[PDB]
Parts: sequence; structure tokens; C-alpha cells
Amino acid sequence: GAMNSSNYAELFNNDIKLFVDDTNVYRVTVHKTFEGNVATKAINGCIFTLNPKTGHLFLKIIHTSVWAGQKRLSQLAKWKTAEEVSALVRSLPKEEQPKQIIVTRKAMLDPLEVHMLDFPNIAIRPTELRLPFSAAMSIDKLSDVVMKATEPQMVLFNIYDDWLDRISSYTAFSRLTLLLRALKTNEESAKMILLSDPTITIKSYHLWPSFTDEQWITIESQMRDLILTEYGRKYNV
Amino acid sequence: MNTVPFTSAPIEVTIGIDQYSFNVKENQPFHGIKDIPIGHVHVIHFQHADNSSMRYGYWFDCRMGNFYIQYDPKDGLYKMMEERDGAKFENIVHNFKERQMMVSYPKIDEDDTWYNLTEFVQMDKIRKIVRKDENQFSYVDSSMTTVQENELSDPAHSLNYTVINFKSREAIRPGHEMEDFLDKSYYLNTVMLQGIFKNSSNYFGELQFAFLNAMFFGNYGSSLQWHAMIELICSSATVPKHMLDKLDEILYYQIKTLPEQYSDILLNERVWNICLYSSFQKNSLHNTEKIMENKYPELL
Ligand SMILES: NC(=O)[C@H](N)Cc1ccccc1
Repeated sequence: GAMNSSNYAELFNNDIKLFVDDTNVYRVTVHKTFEGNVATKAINGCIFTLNPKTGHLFLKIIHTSVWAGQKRLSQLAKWKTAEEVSALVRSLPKEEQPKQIIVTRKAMLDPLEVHMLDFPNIAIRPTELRLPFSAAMSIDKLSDVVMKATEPQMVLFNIYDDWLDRISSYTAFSRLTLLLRALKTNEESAKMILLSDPTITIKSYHLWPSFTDEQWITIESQMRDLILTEYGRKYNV
Repeated sequence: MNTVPFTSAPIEVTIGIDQYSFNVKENQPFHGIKDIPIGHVHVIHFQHADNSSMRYGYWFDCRMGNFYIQYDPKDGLYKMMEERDGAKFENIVHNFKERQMMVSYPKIDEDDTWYNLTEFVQMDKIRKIVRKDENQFSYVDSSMTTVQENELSDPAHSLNYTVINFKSREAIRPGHEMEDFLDKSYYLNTVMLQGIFKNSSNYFGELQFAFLNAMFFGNYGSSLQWHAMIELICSSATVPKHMLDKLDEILYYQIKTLPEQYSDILLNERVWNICLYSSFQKNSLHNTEKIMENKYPELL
């Protein structure tokens, strides 16, 4: 069934699984027309498909040309997402295909199920978690490759950098969701925390700074403070 | 006008014939039903006074043979049987009529209800849904499961309705995933009408039979089939104009006939709201929408 607090360690067992987040697939700016009406202009988007055990991120860039001449784009975006995830699975060797796909939004269940009819043994699951994957476009290197794309493109990343050399996948996913939750709640503050000390750099082949274990504890503490803070600034507590 | 004689009525029972019903007391001198209209299928059905559990009955067509009812004290039910000796049967029936021991099928002359509920229902199709080829009549009861229900356990006692599943390869063409899921016309017109049912008359016949088994026996798998066959048409953007007009008439008479006190269970809120107010055909069922709104505005 659904994925929640009670069955959280399942994410880090040895059954291959993928989260799929479609938040950033169909992205628009809303603006006024010369006649004073409102219109949208699409910008490039992305599917966020993540193996939480390994940190492997399959970032399928959705170029604005995929929307040209199409209607009901928010509905189409869910089906396009499911088309691209099914295509990804088919592209992987059998022994690398997932045994479950967890969608971060329930509206992806029927599109994905229909596109995966050929894979009756891959379970399509919703989740009761409010995961912060929409904030993936607050990671500068990911935003940069999405905005620069001139055509459909798949970009492969490890969203944990080298962290699994020193920590478990449970701890790595916890750090990731903490960073993304912070970026989602107060992007400016979060980014200030991460870059404040110019001596800690981001390796060319990495997404996040090269913190020592001790510095990650400090950073993680600052991200927690931020999230509670903004939670007061928002709620007055 | 044909007759279904009863050998006797040894246990107290409510007997239905089509949409009618009457009470027979234990050992009451009852010997059957006469004046049954020729030209339609019929159903004779039973609910024992002691065990209102298990409604059961028999679908038959008096043009296909001489049928009678006889209680079996071993299996504990009223059984339909065929009498092959035609002179014996006419003699039995003539004697029961002379002694006035039969009820009369109580049809009002103005009244087209049964025709309207069974317009496309044929015995030969019933007998393919209900497989028991050594008899010309078909037994159904409250508990019998459908082929599709069994896939999700005794095959000989199953209702072999056509399986309809909207998230299936049969329903979804590779590469038209979104198109075929959101507009089911392919599945309706090519897979089901042209491919499986052959024509809309056989489609409507199965839909009508499923509804009647749901209504008369409380058969849950039958109710599922009835709603699936409605939803498949309503969720198709492209439906022959004559099918939509006929569907409105079919559903009108089904809703008209449904006991008011059984709508809570026999009507699926999601299907009807989707069909009358959201689907492609939301504006094509005027008669059905009007009777539904006046009779079950709560469900909606
Ligand atoms: N490009 C790479 O080797 C990544 N470091 C690891 C990886 C592999 C496959 C999919 C996503 C990420």
C-alpha cells in the first residue's frame, strides 16, 4: 500500500525502488498581455526520479517544445511523466529495473499504472510523506542544466555526492530531505547557510559542499533551526 | 400464453415472477403460474421464509420447452425441471387450471415494463453466461461470483460475464495510453462492440441481464458488471447515436423499476455522478438524468 512513517526503513533495503516527483515537469510564468489579459509562458522542467538507496538521480529534462500545440497541459504533464518513467525502466537492464515506483503525488498513480501495464510485477505506490523534492530546482547545478537545455535530455547525478562512503543510505536520505526542506522553506537562508564559509567548496563532480563530518553536524543543525524559525515567522510562535 | 406448474409448495416461500411476487404458505395448495407472456425471457425466483438468505431463481423461455417447479427436500430448494412428455404436461396443466390452483401472471395491458427491461436479453446468451448445458433454463443466486471476481472459486457455478477492465492491455493501445484511458471509444467500439459482442444488441442484452440479476438476487458481481458496462459507454467520446438513445431508455426503465429502499446498495455513487455530470455523455441521457434526479437526488 502507501508509504509512510511506519514503513520508512523499506526505502533502504535491497529491493530496487525509485521515487518519482512530477512537481517540476510543467513550469510556467504567468504574465499580462498587451490587451491586459493573462497568459502563461512555459519554461523547461524536469522529472525527478531518485533511487533513495544509491542516490542515483535520473533527471529527465522536459523541454518547452513538448508542450507546443497541446491542450490541458497540467493533465498532459502527468502522462508525459509516466511515458518518460516507463521509457527509463525499459531502457534499464532487467536486473536494474525497480520492483517498486513510489510517486510523490497521488495523481501520478493512474498515468504510471497505465504506462507500466507491460510490467505487472512493478508495484506503483503512493506516499503519505510530504517530501520536499519540488525544491530540487533550488540546487544550482540542477537548475542550471534544466534552464540551459535546448532539446530533451537525460542528465545522471548522484544526489548524495560521496556521502555513502561515510554514512548509511538512511542517514544520507535524511540529510537530503533536510536540505531540501530548508531550501523549500527559505531558499535564501538555506543557501546562505551552505555557502557562508568560502573555504568549503563544491567539487566539480558534486552538487553540495565538501563538508567534514563535524561541519555536516553544524550545517544540519543550522537547517533545523531555519525550519523551526520560518515555522514561527509563518505561524507566530 | 404459457404455464409453469408446481408439483406442490411444501415450505413457505416468497415467489417472484419477473417483477411480481407473492407469498405462499407452508403446504398451501399452490400449483403454479399461468398466462405467462410468450415472446420474452422470464425469471421465476424464490426467497424462503425461514432463510431469507440466498435468493435464487431460474431464467427460462417457455418457447424452448415445458418447464415445472418441484421442491427437493434433500437439496432444500425449489428446482426447475423440463417435462419431455408433452401430453402428460398439457394434462397436468389443464387439470390444475380446472381446479383453479394457479396464479395468473398479473400483467396490466398498458404496461411495457418487462419488455423494456428484457428488450435485448436472449435465452441463448443467458446460457453462455450461465453454463449448464444439459438444461434449457439457467439457475442464478445471490452468492454466485463472476469470472472476473474469481480472477481477483468454483468455475462450474460462475457468471461468465464479459470481462471489462479499464487498466488492462485489452483496453489500452500501446502508445495511446493517455488517449485510450481518458476516452474509451477504442475499447467500446473496436474491442468490445466489433470484436467481442459483435453488435450493440448483444452488449445491451448482457447489460440488462446483469442489472436484473443484481436487482432480483442482490448479486454483487452482477451489479459491478452493470455499472462497468454503463461507464464504458459514458466514458467514450464517440458512441453511435442510436446506442446513446437506446441506453437512455434502458437505464430509465431500470431506475424506474428499482425498489426505492435498495438504491443505497445497488447504485454506485461514483459511476452515476461521473456518467450524468462529468462524462462525455453527460448531456446524452436526458430521460435517465431526469428520473435519477427526481427519485434519488441524495445519491447525487
Ligand atoms: N553518472 C554517474 O555515474 C553518477 N555518478 C551515478 C549515476 C549513475 C546512473 C544514474 C544516475 C547516477
